[PDB]
Amino acid sequence: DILLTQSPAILSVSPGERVSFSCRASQSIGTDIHWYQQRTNGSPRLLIKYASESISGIPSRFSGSGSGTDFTLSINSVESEDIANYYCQQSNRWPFTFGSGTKLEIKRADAAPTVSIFPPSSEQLTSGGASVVCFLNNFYPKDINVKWKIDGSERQNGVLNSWTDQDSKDSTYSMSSTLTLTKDEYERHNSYTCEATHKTSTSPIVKSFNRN
Amino acid sequence: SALHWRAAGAATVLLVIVLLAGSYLAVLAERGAPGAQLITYPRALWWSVATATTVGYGDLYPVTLWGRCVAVVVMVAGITSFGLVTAALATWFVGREQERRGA
Amino acid sequence: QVQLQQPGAELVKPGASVKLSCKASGYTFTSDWIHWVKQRPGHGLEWIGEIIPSYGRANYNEKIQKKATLTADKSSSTAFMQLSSLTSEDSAVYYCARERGDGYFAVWGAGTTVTVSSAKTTPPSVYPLAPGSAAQTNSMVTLGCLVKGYFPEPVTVTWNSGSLSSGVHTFPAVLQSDLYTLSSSVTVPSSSWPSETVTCNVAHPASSTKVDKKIVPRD
Ligand SMILES: CCCCCCCCCO
Ligand SMILES: [K+]
Ligand SMILES: [K+]
Ligand SMILES: [K+]
Ligand SMILES: [K+]
Ligand SMILES: [K+]
Ligand SMILES: [K+]
Ligand SMILES: [K+]
Repeated sequence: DILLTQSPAILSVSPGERVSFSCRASQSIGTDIHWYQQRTNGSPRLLIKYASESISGIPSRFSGSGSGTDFTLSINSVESEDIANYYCQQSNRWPFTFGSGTKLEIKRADAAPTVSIFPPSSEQLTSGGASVVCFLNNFYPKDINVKWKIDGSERQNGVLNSWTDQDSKDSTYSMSSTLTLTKDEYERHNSYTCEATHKTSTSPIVKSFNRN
Repeated sequence: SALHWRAAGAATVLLVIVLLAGSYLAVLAERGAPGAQLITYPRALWWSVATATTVGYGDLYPVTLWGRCVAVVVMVAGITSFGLVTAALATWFVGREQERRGA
Repeated sequence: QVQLQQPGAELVKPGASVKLSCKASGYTFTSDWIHWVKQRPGHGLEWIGEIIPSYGRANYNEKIQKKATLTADKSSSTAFMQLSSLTSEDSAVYYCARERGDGYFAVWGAGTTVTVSSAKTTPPSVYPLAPGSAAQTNSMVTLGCLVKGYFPEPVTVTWNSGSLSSGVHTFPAVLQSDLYTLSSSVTVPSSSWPSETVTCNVAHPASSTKVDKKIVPRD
């Protein structure tokens, strides 16, 4: 079966720049290669067919080239919406085959996170639960830590985090820290804080709230 | 409208139907066979025309048994139709040469 | 219009079997092949097999352990993939695409998330998330809603039934003791709230339960 090698697996480029993805076939396949785009949680989308033929509805930014065993999918002037995973697929010999994929990544200017803390809702409390949510949004680079301090004393139990892949609206990242305590455990404590240490500020960005 | 010109005609149309059903049946028969290349209609059709005229470039060919059967039928329809035309041309030339002789 | 329609999700216990569907609409031909691609979380795409509706023949990717079985239904314009005797390995998003005999997939279905566990279905719980009094706001205000205690994935979270897109962030779920949990975030101008409504729509296909939840200021 034909094998399409897509390397590098990840590509890091600065805005407006030109970028090129490679696809290599085990053997000559003519121009029977096709490119697909797949953003976070989306389905694949045809970008280029037969290596160079353009598809309608696709920005004139995308263009492909190659023939034989080496194919390239270029983007003239990268941009946030272009952040995703790209795959190549061949129609030369049965069965059709897919590439391992390549993730595009943009490198923008540093951005400090926008912290936000939220007190558990009454609908949840009414059910023996209390989740204090904290959002660290639109930052860059993606490296960042979140410290939870209850009544001045740091906390580590019940804290579940979640990070988002680079956003396709502005090329940044976002995280979500959630501390899940019971109504009780929640009842016997006053202030909950959420500290965020990020490359843009030596001093940790904090946000708190008192149960009263 | 003489027979020989009707058969030729009837043979050209029939050839076109075989070419088409050929491209179709070819893909249907070839998909599923690893390494097979006769697997998309557009080229399967070019494959047909090349086989019917018997030019056979070899850039495309069936590798499965059914594909090959479809191949044999396409070849034959092609040879028979093209031979039916040259036959119509000989009936024309022969009958007209009679005229130029009086008979 | 959406040419291929697939069921948001399906739950299955080990050893069991499910039958997925893909109803097509638009310009149908006889040359049309419907394909099935499998995508495990984080990994890439993987061709499973193909079927030609008009003739009814199907081919499968022989490189992998054969679990699928394809069939079609002319009249209704629906293709079916019968996956049987599954394991944890068989759970992922399964797409179907339409190929017009020319090699490339011009259109894809939204895909169907398939989970293989014993844990039973559990509709989600949407809890509001409005700031706290001391929270001094500025030009922009951030609101959000917590969806937890659900199973299995996925869940689709919208803001104002789609009219609100710019500013949304929906964090990936976290699995803790057979129950996923996630939070979505919206950011509109401070002024616009709460003068204007801001509701979080939360659809959860595995339990057929789409629910709304307005986000208003606290007591
Ligand atoms: C004349 C040859 C029969 C038509 C091709 C049938 C292919 C069936 C698939 O295996
Ligand atoms: K010849
Ligand atoms: K020849
Ligand atoms: K030849
Ligand atoms: K030759
Ligand atoms: K040759
Ligand atoms: K050769
Ligand atoms: K001859």
